[PDB]
Amino acid sequence: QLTPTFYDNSCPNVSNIVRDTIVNELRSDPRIAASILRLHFHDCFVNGCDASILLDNTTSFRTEKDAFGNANSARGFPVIDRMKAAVESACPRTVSCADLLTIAAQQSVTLAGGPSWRVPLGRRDSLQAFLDLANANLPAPFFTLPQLKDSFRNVGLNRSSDLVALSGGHTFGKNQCRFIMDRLYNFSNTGLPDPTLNTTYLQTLRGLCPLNGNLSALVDFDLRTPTIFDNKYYVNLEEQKGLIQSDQELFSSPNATDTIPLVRSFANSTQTFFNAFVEAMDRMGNITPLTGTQGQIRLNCRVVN
Ligand code: HEM
Ligand SMILES: COc1cc(/C=C/C(=O)O)ccc1O
Ligand SMILES: COc1cc(/C=C/C(=O)O)ccc1O
Ligand SMILES: [C-]#N
Ligand SMILES: [Ca+2]
Ligand SMILES: [Ca+2]
Repeated sequence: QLTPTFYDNSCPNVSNIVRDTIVNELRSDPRIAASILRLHFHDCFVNGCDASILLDNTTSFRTEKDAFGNANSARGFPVIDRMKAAVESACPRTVSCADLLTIAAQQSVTLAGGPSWRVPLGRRDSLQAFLDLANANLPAPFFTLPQLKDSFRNVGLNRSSDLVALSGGHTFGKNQCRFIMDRLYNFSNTGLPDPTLNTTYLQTLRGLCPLNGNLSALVDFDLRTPTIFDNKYYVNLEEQKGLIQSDQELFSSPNATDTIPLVRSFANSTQTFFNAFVEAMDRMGNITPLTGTQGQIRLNCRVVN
């Protein structure tokens, strides 16, 4: 029963405080809008959007931050702390960490040039973190299209539009050499690069990510507009210039009969992509929320009250 008006009486400036925090951080860290969107996705795919990802380690449960999809990868946690502190100062004990992160993701998208919309609100915060579930549920860059579809369905997103539109988050941000080395030098034990990678881009990427090189070096997900939220991600796919395997599979998989037309539709029209992104974002944001009196409004996003 979420609603976009949930804080219109109790904390009417929450989205403004969130926005100003991100505007400021972007001057020194141009990557932070992308990092924050990713945090929200990794929240919603593990027991729902319940801020379980923000919890640090305790002696009775491990943090999701040591999951394969989060360790030495997920980032931005201090920025979420700063905006939470600012909102707590303005509207004490009102806005859940789960909702804060949902607003932060939306405002990140708008600030980077994407659509503007009011997210549904009224989620509450978990009482535990789920490390094993994060290892089970977050999809990996080496997944096939059937594995990606199974990963989305497992959490409740059955639609191929959900998968294709939400993969558009890779219109900005960075990726480590580590996750493309197989594609550049030895794909699926063939001793060859992935044939679905454009051979001119292949040269470029080998230059950035040499064999025996720094596996933690960073590369841009979108070679056209690395920091702008736009539909250029889909244009790249159509040219075999998706960066990671899971990107290019949306256009090139044997199982892509349903996803190819969505990829083209989104490359062809900014409005069609933005409308679908908003619709899929709100469906992801509605995965198994705690509401009403279930869970908490956490005061410090890293610890249960
Ligand atoms: C469909 C399956 C997906 C997989 C396999 C995947 C995989 C990845 C991987 C491997 C990275 C780079 C991590 C690093 O190098 O440490 C990345 C980054 C990122 N992903 Fe995804 N992702 C997927 C879906 C999504 C979705 C649904 C969104 C959001 C709507 C998202 C938003 C992003 C962003 C914005 C970044 C850049 C983060 C920054 O630069 O800090 N991804 N993803
Ligand atoms: C209390 O802090 C803030 C309040 C606002 C209000 C904005 C508006 O009413 O448009 C904006 C930024 C802030 O940091
Ligand atoms: C770093 O990004 C990710 C890595 C994995 C999995 C890695 C593995 O199984 O080794 C899954 C999701 C991610 O977002
Ligand atoms: C994306 N993780
Ligand atoms: Ca969660
Ligand atoms: Ca872009």
